[PDB]
Amino acid sequence: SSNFNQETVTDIHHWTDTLFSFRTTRDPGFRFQSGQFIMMGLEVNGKPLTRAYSIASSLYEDGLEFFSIKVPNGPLTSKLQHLKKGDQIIVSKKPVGTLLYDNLKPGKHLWLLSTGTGLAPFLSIIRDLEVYERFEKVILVHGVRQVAELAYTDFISNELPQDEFLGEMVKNQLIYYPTVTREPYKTRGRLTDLIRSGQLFKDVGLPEFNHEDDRMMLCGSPEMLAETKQILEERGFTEGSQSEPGEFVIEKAFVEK
Ligand SMILES: Cc1cc2nc3c(=O)[nH]c(=O)nc-3n(C[C@H](O)[C@H](O)[C@H](O)COP(=O)(O)OP(=O)(O)OC[C@H]3O[C@@H](n4cnc5c(N)ncnc54)[C@H](O)[C@@H]3O)c2cc1C
Ligand SMILES: NC(=O)c1ccc[n+]([C@@H]2O[C@H](COP(=O)([O-])OP(=O)(O)OC[C@H]3O[C@@H](n4cnc5c(N)ncnc54)[C@H](OP(=O)(O)O)[C@@H]3O)[C@@H](O)[C@H]2O)c1
Repeated sequence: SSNFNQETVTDIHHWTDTLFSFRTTRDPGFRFQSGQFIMMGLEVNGKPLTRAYSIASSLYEDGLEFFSIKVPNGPLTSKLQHLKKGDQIIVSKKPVGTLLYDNLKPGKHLWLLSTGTGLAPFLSIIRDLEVYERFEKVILVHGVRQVAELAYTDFISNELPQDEFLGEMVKNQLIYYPTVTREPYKTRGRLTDLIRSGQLFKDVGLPEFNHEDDRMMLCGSPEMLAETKQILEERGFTEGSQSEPGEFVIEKAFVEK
């Protein structure tokens, strides 16, 4: 109103029939921290129709980016799927979220554990110089059902290591670990199963989580997150907050409404 900026769509790409990304302009007033979410959506019948969305773009990029589900009868995404370049969206002005470095004690390895659209905030974090200064390795796990749901997989593997500003840090420090559950692919499984078997650690070449070295951000389905939270706490890791830095922090990629 006043609670929103209007932005224009500058590009759009559909990954699958349930996943798409788009880029927009960015109001010069807008600021956020990598990992945060805002309310995004459309003016519908002169009223805002908005939903929580992670900001997928890099923190000082002159533009915004969203990585979105398409839910066929979802009030927002049943509309938002039909976006075209030039269309208007609205974006709220007060970012929030728990996916923040300072909610974590200092460490050596940051594991970004995601399913589905829960990759979104991590697309911002892995484009933040700050993360590479704070952590010697950043391990991005992205778990999906189908190989075509590995949104950004060519960008992450092939383009991002060539970035002028981030490329050498990414070549040296980012370990990208896509995994698929329901189609043939070189890496298969749920990240829960891959942690319990030890397979994750063997494949990325790092030791099993330890209290001194390893920190985690989790973003994905409620079920993944409840199960992975139990895994980490059984291993002695504690949830961080702003008042008390811990070893992991959690954000839902969506809620079952
Ligand atoms: C902190 C937070 C951040 C979020 N960030 C994102 C984001 O970056 N991208 C995004 O696409 N959504 C994200 N969501 C989900 C988003 O808020 C909306 O639910 C989504 O835009 C769909 O809106 P809708 O009105 O079409 O359907 P809704 O009525 O909101 O959702 C209906 C149902 O669709 C399913 N659902 C909704 N969102 C998702 C999803 N992302 N993945 C899988 N299933 C889903 C659930 O079954 C849900 O009950 C986030 C939610 C939270 C709480
Ligand atoms: N938390 C929930 O309530 C939840 C969870 C998943 C799906 N869904 C339903 O399915 C739709 C799509 O969900 P989605 O975007 O999460 O996509 P999805 O394609 O259902 O799942 C994404 C990836 O997460 C894995 N996964 C599922 N449960 C997990 C767990 N407990 N721990 C670790 N990984 C797990 C999946 O493995 P598998 O192939 O083995 O399932 C898959 O590889 C939702 O909109 C909703 O209707 C709900």
